[PDB]
Amino acid sequence: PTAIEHMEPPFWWAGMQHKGLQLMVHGRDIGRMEAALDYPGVRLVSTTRVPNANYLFVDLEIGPEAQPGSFDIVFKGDGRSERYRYRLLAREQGSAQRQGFGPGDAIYQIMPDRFANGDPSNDNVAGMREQADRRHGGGRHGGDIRGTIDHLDYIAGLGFTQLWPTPLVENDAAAYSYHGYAATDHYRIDPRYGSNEDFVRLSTEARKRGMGLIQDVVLSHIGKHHWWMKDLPTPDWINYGGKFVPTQHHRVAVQDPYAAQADSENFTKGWFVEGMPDLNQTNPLVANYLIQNNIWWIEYAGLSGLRIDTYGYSDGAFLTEYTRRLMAEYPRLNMVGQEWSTRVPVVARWQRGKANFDGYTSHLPSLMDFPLVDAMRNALSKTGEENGLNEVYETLSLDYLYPEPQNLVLFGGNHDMARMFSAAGEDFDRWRMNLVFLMTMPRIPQFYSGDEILMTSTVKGRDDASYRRDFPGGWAGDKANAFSGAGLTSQQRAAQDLVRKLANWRKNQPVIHNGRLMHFGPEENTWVYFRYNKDKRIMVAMNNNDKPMTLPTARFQEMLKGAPSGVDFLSGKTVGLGRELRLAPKSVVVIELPGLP
Amino acid sequence: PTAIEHMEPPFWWAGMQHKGLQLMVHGRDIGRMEAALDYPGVRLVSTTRVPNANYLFVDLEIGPEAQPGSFDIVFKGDGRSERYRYRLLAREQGSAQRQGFGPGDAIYQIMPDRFANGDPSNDNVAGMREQADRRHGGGRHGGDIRGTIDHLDYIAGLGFTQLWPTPLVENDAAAYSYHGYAATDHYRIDPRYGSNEDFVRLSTEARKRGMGLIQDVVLSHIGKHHWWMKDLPTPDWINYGGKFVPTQHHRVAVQDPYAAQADSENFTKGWFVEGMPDLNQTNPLVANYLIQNNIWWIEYAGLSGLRIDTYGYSDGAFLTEYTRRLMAEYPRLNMVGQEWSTRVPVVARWQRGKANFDGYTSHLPSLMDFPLVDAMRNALSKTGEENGLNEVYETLSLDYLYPEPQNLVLFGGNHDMARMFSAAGEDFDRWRMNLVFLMTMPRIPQFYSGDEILMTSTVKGRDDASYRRDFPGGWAGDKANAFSGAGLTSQQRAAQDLVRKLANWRKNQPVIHNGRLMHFGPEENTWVYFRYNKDKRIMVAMNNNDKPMTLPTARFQEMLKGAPSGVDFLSGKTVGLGRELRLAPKSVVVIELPGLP
Ligand SMILES: [Ca+2]
Ligand SMILES: [Ca+2]
Ligand SMILES: [Ca+2]
Ligand SMILES: [Ca+2]
Repeated sequence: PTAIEHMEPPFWWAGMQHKGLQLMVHGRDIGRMEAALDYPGVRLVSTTRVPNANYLFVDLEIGPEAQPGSFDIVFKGDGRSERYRYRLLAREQGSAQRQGFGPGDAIYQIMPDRFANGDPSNDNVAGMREQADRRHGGGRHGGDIRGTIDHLDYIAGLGFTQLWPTPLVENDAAAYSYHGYAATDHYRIDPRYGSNEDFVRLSTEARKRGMGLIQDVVLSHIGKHHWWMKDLPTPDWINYGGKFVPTQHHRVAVQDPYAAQADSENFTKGWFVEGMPDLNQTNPLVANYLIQNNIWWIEYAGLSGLRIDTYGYSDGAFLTEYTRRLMAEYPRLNMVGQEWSTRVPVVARWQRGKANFDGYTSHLPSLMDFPLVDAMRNALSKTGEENGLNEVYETLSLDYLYPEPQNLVLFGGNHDMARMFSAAGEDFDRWRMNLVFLMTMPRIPQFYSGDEILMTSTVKGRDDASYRRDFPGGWAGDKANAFSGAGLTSQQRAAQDLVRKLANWRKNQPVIHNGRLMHFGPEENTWVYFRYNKDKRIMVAMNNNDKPMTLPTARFQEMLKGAPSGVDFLSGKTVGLGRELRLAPKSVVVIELPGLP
Repeated sequence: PTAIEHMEPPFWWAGMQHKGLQLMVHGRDIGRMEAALDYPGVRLVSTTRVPNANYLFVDLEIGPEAQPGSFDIVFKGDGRSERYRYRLLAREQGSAQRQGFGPGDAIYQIMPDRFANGDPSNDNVAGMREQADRRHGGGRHGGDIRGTIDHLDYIAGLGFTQLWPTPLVENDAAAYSYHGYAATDHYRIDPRYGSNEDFVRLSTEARKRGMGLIQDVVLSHIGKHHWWMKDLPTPDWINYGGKFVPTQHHRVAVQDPYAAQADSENFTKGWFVEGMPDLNQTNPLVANYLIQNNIWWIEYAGLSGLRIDTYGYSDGAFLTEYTRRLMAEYPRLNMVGQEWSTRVPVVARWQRGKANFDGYTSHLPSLMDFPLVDAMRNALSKTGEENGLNEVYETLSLDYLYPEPQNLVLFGGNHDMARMFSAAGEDFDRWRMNLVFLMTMPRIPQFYSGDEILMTSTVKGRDDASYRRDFPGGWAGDKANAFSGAGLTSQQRAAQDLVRKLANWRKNQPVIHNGRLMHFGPEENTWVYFRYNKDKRIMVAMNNNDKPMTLPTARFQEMLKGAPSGVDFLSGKTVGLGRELRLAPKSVVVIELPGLP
């Protein structure tokens, strides 16, 4: 390592909400040196050095009077002298008040590596450990930022207003580096995807197309080949030193009156696998670093928000301060925490403004609605079940447990679970119900790339590789091409047509975004619900039986209010609502009606 | 009908908390008459008459100065005169402050008709519609109060301190009258069971044995052959006049932000079946009647509490006032509402002191813990599941949702679900885990009669008849006799021995009653939890695998705190707790340890 190998964060901005900034400087005996600076607006508060001489922490106070510009930080000591030019940048017009992703938005999820290979010459990069292999389910397939940029029109054309790629941060692992969740450098886009400047261009080109960028961020852990592991800043930088202490995933322990400390500590401090070292956020140096890094990425790349991986696995108090600091900087931003639980109360604990039994406060605006996805997936897979949708209905009834239930992210699927189409039992009619549900519910809708052309996977066992297959048309010489429509089967085309039809339609429905919901108890696996304000009503009625069903419309008259008939958006045909509602086998109708008197 | 066919309630008491009393008088043109009385302490507030001339409602105010004694109520009008002697009774010493059933208690549930036939001569009673048939699963088998009294020693000897029989109120139906849930006379014990005086004697003889009496009460509905149905007091006395409007059981509609009025009304006003007319508690006359009737039974029979059938199906506001009035009269009483939901939030809504989103208040101290029973039953039935107990653990973690979670009633089973032993897959070792769980959890334990000798039933479909088979030894000439132990198989005896061993032991464990609980996340379908105060610790460890398991005791050291070994209460053998815990295949240990420093 040189005298300054790492300066983190590499640059900052003038006029941030939180005036403070702790620089993590890394370099040969840099911690044996005094620091000084001469710049108007900036004051050097203090320096903190640790037993490891190769690190120095420098505390700056950047006042409101401080102007955009650069200055040298001079390090004296050890009979040596060092200069480092530190840059304070000017913020973009309306940076702090930026519009986060909301109920109006629709999210398209991609795995950058598995989406599109716009540049084959960055499939392998000299120095990087893992060699690219498209034939291996866990290998690097070659997808990159160039590829994603090339087809932003496909995404915007589908009707989506947000792009959430899985992490693009450097994952210099020997094995399974494609997934992005084992960071080895927090401030560098993996060169296999492109440069840092390429990531900014992704955000700006998407912005032109009328799309925001949502970064997948990991706070809880890193990769075993992170440059920290060969030169640990502090002995307590990662949890459980050198001996492998795996977590046993007891998530309720942080919100359980009967919880043992052993379970609680095991959950927040335990490693996922031997290759993912768990960060210690109770160390204030680690906490500050993570907060600053994520803010850095938002400001630098013009992100509309974040998805926070493995949310609850980070220190609860850290998460409190983390979500506070980030929402202090961007008060209208949105961040969606991944809390993998099909239980509503377990998820609800983490949302902004939730009154908890233990007095836990949070500023996390959004969470992944795993309960509602799981209930609907169960309802469609369960053949013999007489009234499977009851599970969806009852789960929705629990929304009072969330402080903001209509701000949660609902999804057709993701990279971590069975393909949407396969989860429906490879049934187009059921898949349609799932799609309509997703697009009409009082939630932020998220869609996984490939589900629009009915991609398949295994439904049981662990087979993460099968959920993450290459997007047809992403690679040069692809048989099937989902971008142009070449090589697709009639069913795949119709599925793509429908996703496009429905999502673009959803963009022009403020009644789906901000309006109210009235649902009815499912009866004989049939379900009827309404989106409504004074401007519009949307009746969604679905029949989850392979026999035709007729529902008396007298039951729904507090919503119908005399309306004689309504035009289905899907089929186009007018459906009779006067006396009885005739529903076709395994069918769904989206009926639009005038505003309620 | 005579000039006064019914005077309800038939008598009252001096010195009640609520001073008011509305008499429902029934008789030939009784409603065409003025009422008057001359008694010191009692004032006639007003009379209310309805379009049906055969009924009069008389409002009395019984002041604190009023003495025990009788007086004539004189009815003038129609050119007629009538006398009725009304009795005000003296209350028992400490009647209002009576001790309800609590965590210390243990409940034995019987179906009076299916328990013991102490008197064959009341199997049929002249006048009553349904003839007794012991051979028919839905027939009257002949069980009675005499039979229950005869074997109160068996029940107290088992270790139980409470007796909850299903309703004994007159059910004069043509079909399925044995179950008791279709009342035809609210103020009369069904003559097939005995007289009203016989029911009091049941309570007093049990009290001598150190047992309380818990009455199963139905508030929501009656039987189609209730004497009301042939002479309805008001047109709105029952819901939905003459046309059959069945309920579709959408219980969440009374606690759902997205609920339609149609679902909410359907739940509270819909009939169960064509033969069970739904009472309208929004009629103040019905509300008053039900409240007074249940209070009457408590005071009259010296009940330690109630189990409220089909709880949520009654009007929410009525239930508020109902639970208020009853708890005003008996502040230390306990009442356990049946809210059939495996979901914690749905059940929790009804408990006393629960802060609800809609501002719903309740005074119901207890509810049936269907979530925790269902989670544990799932955990034992699920063979292939790697870690099935996780469901029990996670459900327990949700107790913060209840205002008083440790006051809920947990049960091995009941008359409405598959036999406890059959639910365990006819596995004695699993049944044992279920039993220990029931007896050691921070709950009020309830046990279903027959489960102590491993009675069997079908596990799927509807077969209520199979859950309610005759108790062996209850009838003269029974092959098997569970009271004396004659004809029982080795397994049945050992099961009975264990229930007796454990329940009597539970009586002397205040640490199980009032103490704290610390559980640990189940790992590989093994589970470890602790009951603890400063006096005692109870380690319960169970292994739900047919292979032996070893658990490092270092994990549980915040509870163990150095303890080198402990004596299992079940086997008697000392189990090593120093380094590792050796658990036998499908085994459970109950280890008692000194108080925590
Ligand atoms: Ca590439
Ligand atoms: Ca962690
Ligand atoms: Ca009898
Ligand atoms: Ca009712």
